[PDB]
Formats: sequence, C-alpha cells, structure tokens
Amino acid sequence: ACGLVASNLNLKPGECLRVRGEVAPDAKSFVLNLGKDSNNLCLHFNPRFNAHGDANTIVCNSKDGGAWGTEQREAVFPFQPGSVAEVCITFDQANLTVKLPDGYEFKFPNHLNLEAINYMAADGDFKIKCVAFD
Amino acid sequence: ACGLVASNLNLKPGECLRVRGEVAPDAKSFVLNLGKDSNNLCLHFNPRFNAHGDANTIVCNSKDGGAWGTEQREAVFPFQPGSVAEVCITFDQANLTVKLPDGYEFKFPNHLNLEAINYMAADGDFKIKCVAFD
Repeated sequence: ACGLVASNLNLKPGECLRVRGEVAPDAKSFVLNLGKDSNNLCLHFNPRFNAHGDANTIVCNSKDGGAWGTEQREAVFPFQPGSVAEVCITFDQANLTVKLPDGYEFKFPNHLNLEAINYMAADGDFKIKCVAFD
Repeated sequence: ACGLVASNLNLKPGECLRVRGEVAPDAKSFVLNLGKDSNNLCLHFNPRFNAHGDANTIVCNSKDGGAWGTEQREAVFPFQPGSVAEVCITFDQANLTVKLPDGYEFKFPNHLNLEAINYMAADGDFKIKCVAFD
C-alpha cells in the first residue's frame, strides 16, 4: 500500500523539490525517500508520530548500495496528524537541506555525493497532493 | 532516460491530474503518457510541432498490452515552443478529457476502461515542473 514513486527527476544541486501532502488524522508515520534508486538513497525522511516505539520524532538516514547508514533524529516535529504539510528539499555536495512546515530547517550530510536526485518514493500516512520541481 | 516517470498515482474517475511544464524552445514534439503502466496507456498525448510528417498537430492514441491502438488527430494546436504549458486531465467510463487554461479541451475514448490512472510519463521537448493530484 505504498505511495507515489517518481524517477528521472534530474534534480540538480540548488534546485528545490517541494512536496505537499495530507497527513492522515490517525497517521502513525510516513516516509519520503530520495536518491538514485531504491537501493541508493541520499535521504530517508521518516517523520514518526507513533510507529517504531518512537513518538512524534523525525528519523533520517541514507542507504548506500543497499546498506543503511547511521540513523539520525531531530528534536522538533512540526507535523500535525490530520493536517496538510509541505517539505522542501535541496542539496549541495556536502548536505541536503530540509525545510519543514513551521519554518524549521535542518541539514543531512550528503553521504552518497550524488550528482543529482533522480528518484523519489513516498510511503505511509502521507497522501501526496502536489510535487513541484525547482 | 527520458522525462519524469511517475507510478502509483492512483488517480480515480473524476479526479483532476494537473501538469505544468516547460516546452523546449526548439520543440519538435513532446509526449505525456497516462495509464496503468508503460505498456498499458489510456492516453498517449503527443502534440507534434514539426515531427514526422506532422506539423502543429496533436496525435493521441492508447496502448493495450504493448500494442498501439488507432491514432486520433486534432486540428487545434494550442502549444508554442519555449513556453510554459499547463494541462488538466481527468477521465470517466467514456473518455479522458484534456483541458487547457485557454479553454481548449480534447476528448479521447477510454479504450482500456481502466478505473484508475497509476502511471504518467513525459518524453520529448516537455520538462515537467509541477504535478498536482485532485
């Protein structure tokens, strides 16, 4: 029961990927994967409301050659179940910059040093309503 | 490989799929494919500015199990090279409807009778900049 999957995004550095979606009223978690393909993700965005013992916490990671990297969590959680949310993503050689709903912003190291983001896959309790490329 | 490819769209009857893109300045033609998957297309939207023996003419067709159906040709050609084009697509038991802001709208028989559009692909001189679902 997965969601949107888009390839050939060809998102270059500095370019902004904007994703707007509807967070389910009883959402437990949702995921946005970005990278080259399903085995090579420069970013695994997985805001968790309550799903893996975790409660209202944003979990980030990367996957290189099928291998998950060292997980990373953010303190803030600007996501409300039953509400519409937008996340804006960009990157450079050193970091991916993720801009969340209430202005909050954070960087995730660009572990794969990807030339461009060509793959995106959404999953979970987040119904994509709009996706804008640069 | 080509332009943006998106799957798992899960567009249902009546729901509007809006696509905004940039037509290349040297646009010879561009394609918007909609269907179940790459081999099952309820709509192959192909405006041809100057491709094949065609000039400034829209060609539409379907694809069933990999086999192309019979093409349909339009007289109206509301497209221009090096410009932003916007299309609004929907469907029902009878036809697929492609609308433009100018007021132009094309109808193509729903040959496959699919009850959902899960696949969308862009090819040619059309770069997708935004896609909105329902």
